[PDB]
Amino acid sequence: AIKLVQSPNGNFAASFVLDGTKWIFKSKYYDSSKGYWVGIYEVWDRK
Repeated sequence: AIKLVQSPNGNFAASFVLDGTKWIFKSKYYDSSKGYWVGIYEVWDRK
């Protein structure tokens, strides 16, 4: 299941494996109205 994430570093995690499940990119953008990256992700966890 996806997560929704926001942070200034925009850390591109690409993909991972956790709890016998695979995890991967979906979308990100820079939200200039707030000055951080925002995304729809199935791996990034704000780190």
